[PDB]
Amino acid sequence: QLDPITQAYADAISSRPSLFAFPLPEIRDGYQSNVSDPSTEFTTKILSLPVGPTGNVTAYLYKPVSDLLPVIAYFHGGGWVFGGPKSYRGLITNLIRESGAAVFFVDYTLTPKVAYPVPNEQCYAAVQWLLEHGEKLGVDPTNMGFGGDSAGGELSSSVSLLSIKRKTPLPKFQVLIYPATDLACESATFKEFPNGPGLTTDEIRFAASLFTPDPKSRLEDVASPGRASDEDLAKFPETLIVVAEVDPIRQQGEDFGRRLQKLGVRAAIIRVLGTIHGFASIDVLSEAPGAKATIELIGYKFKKALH
Amino acid sequence: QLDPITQAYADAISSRPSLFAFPLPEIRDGYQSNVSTEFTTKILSLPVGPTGNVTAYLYKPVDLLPVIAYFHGGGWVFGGPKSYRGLITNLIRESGAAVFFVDYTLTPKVAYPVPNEQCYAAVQWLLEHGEKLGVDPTNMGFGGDSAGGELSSSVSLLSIKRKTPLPKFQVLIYPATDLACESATFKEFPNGPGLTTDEIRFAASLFTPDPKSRLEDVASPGRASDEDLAKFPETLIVVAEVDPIRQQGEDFGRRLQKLGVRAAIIRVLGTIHGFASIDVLSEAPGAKATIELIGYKFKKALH
Repeated sequence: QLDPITQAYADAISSRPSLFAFPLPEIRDGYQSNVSDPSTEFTTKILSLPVGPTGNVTAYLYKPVSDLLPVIAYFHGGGWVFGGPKSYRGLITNLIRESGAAVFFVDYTLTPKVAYPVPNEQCYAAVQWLLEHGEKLGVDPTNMGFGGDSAGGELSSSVSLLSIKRKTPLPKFQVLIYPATDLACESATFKEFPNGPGLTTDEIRFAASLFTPDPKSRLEDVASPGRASDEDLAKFPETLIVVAEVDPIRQQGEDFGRRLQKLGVRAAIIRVLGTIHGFASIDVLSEAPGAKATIELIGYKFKKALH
Repeated sequence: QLDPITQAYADAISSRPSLFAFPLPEIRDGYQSNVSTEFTTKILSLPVGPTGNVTAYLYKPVDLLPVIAYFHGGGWVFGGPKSYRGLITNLIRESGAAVFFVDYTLTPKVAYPVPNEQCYAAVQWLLEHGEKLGVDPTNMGFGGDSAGGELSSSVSLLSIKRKTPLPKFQVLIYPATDLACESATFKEFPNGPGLTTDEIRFAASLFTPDPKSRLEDVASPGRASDEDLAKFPETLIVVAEVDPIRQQGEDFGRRLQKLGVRAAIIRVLGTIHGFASIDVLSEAPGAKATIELIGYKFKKALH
């Protein structure tokens, strides 16, 4: 059922207590290994953007070393509670290495210091900012990708939906990695994998309660882009969806994808067998065969779609 | 459930009669239409195998090239360099490797185990003579789709039984791994577009008329021993979702993982059997993405 590398990880993390319980650590971001090895190199610009509902969004612009670079706007996962530039260093260096693109990593504010729709709007505003200021930073905003995993997938598709509603430019290409696309309903696989390793169904309900304390929010399309209208969804950018087989959240990605296919959006949907939620960002899992191959595909696919 | 491009193709050939019926055409290979410049072509007559001859095509793209031994599909009844021109062009472009395309004899002109042994002997020849052809036999991949997947894993299994060099990397695309048993997806997609259970039975009766032949591990490497399978080279298995034989490639993958060989298994949703070589389908998003992945994975694995 699970590949060795993945099964070994799943064992050492039943040892673990749910990190998603009260109280929450003041620190929500950190290096997984601090290996501390490269050998893909990129420059970093730290950005304080005077935008978004809180007045400020922190972003990191990463550019690979050596006319305007393509740029991937990346929205990280971690249940809206955790994650950031440090814990996502592996995935970002992977994307950069394989895609040759710049990465615009939005370090949005974490729950519960804010709640829906503030992180969504922060992400959306960062992207607007990027559209306007990107060229003078050496990236080409007319050549943009969207990428996000889990919560970041929700944010990715949310930002896409908000762009459609506001008639601001969409990205050329979007990748959703086991996205949360419907916070309102429990799909078939919530049942199928109540504890099924790597992501518990109680860790899901909990993050939803911090992100969307008003359950009525979850029915809104900006919150749950899976519940968007046919008419809006039909305008989504070409989208690649990648899901883990053993994942409470698997059905959302697949449903969302089928929905796009039905509406005539170019949408590729790929399920990776023998792997668990988090395979794209957790360092250990990312070296398993299926994970490693699809991480490469994601990066390669940005490279081809973004020019 | 199927993406628009795939569904449109399915509607189109919904009327068209199955090729897997008598009379079989005299000509079993042909261009999907219509007529390289990205690679050279060398036709090889190999004085090997049970028939005395195995035809192979060495394709080289623009020090020693890596080389992919490719075993084409077509239910053992059809196929060759012409019908597979698209996939091969893709593989060469995406991978940067030479492709060593084994044009094994089709059925029922021959039958099991002759194609298997032809493919096996072709690889032994390549191992000996590759460097002289400008490729590196120590930097070798296997790929095959469907029947070609059966053939690929069969050559892998024979290499293990006979102690001859395995490849660095292997790609099986909706492979046939178990000719003896009917899987869950046989029932789930008995008629489902792209490949029917009727067609599977047809090809099986020509390739392996004796049911007992289907139980041999060389015919069905999915039934090999745990001891042998555990020595398989790192494998990537890609399957289509709506396909009677989907179940075979996944079961084979799980067994590889269970036995500790590096095995990646990927299911592509909304697409059918044949998406990797059928020119129309190749442009659908899922299909396009996985053909690229396959070519890319050969690039990464072969140096």
